Amino acid sequence: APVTHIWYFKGVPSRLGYLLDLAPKDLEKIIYFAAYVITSVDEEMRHNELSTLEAEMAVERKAVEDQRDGELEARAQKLEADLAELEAEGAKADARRKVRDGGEREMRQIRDRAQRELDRLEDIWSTFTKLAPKQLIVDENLYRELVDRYGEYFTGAMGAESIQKLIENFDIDAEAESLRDVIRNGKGQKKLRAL
Amino acid sequence: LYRRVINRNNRLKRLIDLGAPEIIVNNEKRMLQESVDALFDNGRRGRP
Amino acid sequence: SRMERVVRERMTTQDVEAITPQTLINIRPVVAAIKEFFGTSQLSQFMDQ
Amino acid sequence: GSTEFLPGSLIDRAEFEAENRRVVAEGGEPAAGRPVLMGITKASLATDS
Amino acid sequence: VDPAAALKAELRSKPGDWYVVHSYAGYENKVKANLETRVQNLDVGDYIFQVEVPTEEVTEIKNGQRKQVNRKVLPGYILVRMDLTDDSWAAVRNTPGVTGFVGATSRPSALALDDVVKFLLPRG
DNA sequence: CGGCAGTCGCCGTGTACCTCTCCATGAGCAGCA
DNA sequence: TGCTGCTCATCAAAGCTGACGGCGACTGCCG
RNA sequence: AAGCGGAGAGGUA
Repeated sequence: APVTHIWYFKGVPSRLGYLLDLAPKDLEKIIYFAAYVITSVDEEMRHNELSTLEAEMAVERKAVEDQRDGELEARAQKLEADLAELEAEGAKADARRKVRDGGEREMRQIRDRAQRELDRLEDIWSTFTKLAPKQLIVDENLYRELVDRYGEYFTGAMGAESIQKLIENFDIDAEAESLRDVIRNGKGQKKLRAL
Repeated sequence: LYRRVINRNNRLKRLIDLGAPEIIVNNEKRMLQESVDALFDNGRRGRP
Repeated sequence: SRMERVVRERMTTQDVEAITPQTLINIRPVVAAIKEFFGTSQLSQFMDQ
Repeated sequence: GSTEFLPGSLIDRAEFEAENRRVVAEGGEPAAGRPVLMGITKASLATDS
Repeated sequence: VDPAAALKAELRSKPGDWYVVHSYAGYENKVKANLETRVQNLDVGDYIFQVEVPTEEVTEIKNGQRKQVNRKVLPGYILVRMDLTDDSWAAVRNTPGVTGFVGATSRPSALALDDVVKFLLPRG
């Protein structure tokens, strides 16, 4: 398996960071298998697929609401079960009215998973619409969701095998011209860092 | 320091020829990377 | 103190009614410490004669 | 300007004048430079070998 | 009926998830025995259910003679079916021989059922 | 956004010569008696 | 069935605490 | 025709 030379990674400054424009902490995470990194993403297939994917996500959220309404009606019946002897019988009101707070927790329960799935789908779609090369994705769950739903349209890995791809897919001329442009007409810490 | 590298490499190859799951194999690759980094410059990061 | 960890971790691995003090005491760390101090140290020095 | 030098660096004055005299031919854009005072530990590690 | 499918079903019946633990070479058997003893002594059997070390009988060649020697499938790795609780974590971690739990990033991960199956059928 | 001051890590710290000591272990696994 | 010769492995970690100046990345942090 | 590497301590100008 490919490895990296220690001299060009743990140096001051980190001469491998200046080349890929990454912070040394990110290199420390990626190289020793503690974070994922995407290397390339083709934008055309993503571009002409937005409508279908968002429609499918809307269908998935409708699937959530399908369970939502039934859960709401079941909760209503469960609360009516306790309400059957609430203000009409001789049962002490303490527990028979704290079951109302229990039912507040119950009605929040279904909306909990509902909002969980809503947020899940929203963040997945937003991340898939924001992906750019050299972005770190910790917490595998997100990466699994991305590689299952949007399995194509991007590539990402972990370790020195991905650093190799990042170095290979680097255009010296374009970066050099951009940096020279910045140092030519620029002001602030940007000029110092580009120099 | 050569011996540890050439032992860890052989263990990684044997474990990678058995169709082992991803987690174990990447843990082994991390250990190999640490071994090589300790060969070239010992104590630069972590514990010597 | 280094023998204490061994004696404390040896009692949770075997069967009771067979444990004896002659079975939980390992002498080697103490003699190793003594031999490492009296020789090969910075304050036990070769005499001037 | 058109002197292929990197601003903010230190170059020997002989090469500086040679480069300027070469660039003032077939065109012209002299570079701008200022004298610098350097220690004996920085000038020792900035040699040409 | 495929034996692997039956084993997969019987494992799906068992509670908990499977996890991997890194240990030292030449310690697997003693680590297993000590793990079982510490589990039975601490009454943590409600968390730790099984401890197993896959092994295969490989034909070792001694001077041209083939003899079946048991060699571990995963050198220094053991598998335990359990639930991730703090007490169980501490109990399994502080056992003599255990160095740590192999897993992605920081939180240990659970093996898929197929991977566990592929390392349990009688093959040696 | 825009600076910013304290912090944390790494670099260096005289030359030549003489004499003496010490340098891994613990468990495991055969091989006998 | 128990002394004793032959063999092998680097993942260890509870201990450590009396240097001091120069220089730069940087990083959380405040405005 | 056949070897000689590390660590620690004390001294001399």
